[PDB]
Amino acid sequence: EQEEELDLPLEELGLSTRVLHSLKEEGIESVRALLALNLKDLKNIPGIGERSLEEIKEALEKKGFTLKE
Repeated sequence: EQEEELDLPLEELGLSTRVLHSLKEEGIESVRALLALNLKDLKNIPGIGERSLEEIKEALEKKGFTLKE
């Protein structure tokens, strides 16, 4: 299994480009960090917009983890 607890690099998750750069250099280069970004974190990033929240969700749709819903 390659997703028992979700642990991949966001830069590869394929999320919106705005995410790759921001999330990555935002101390977040994986879906685990993307998971830590609670509602007052993902939308807090000054480099995260709707085009980013969408892809992120898609990721939580592939793994189904919480911490951001």
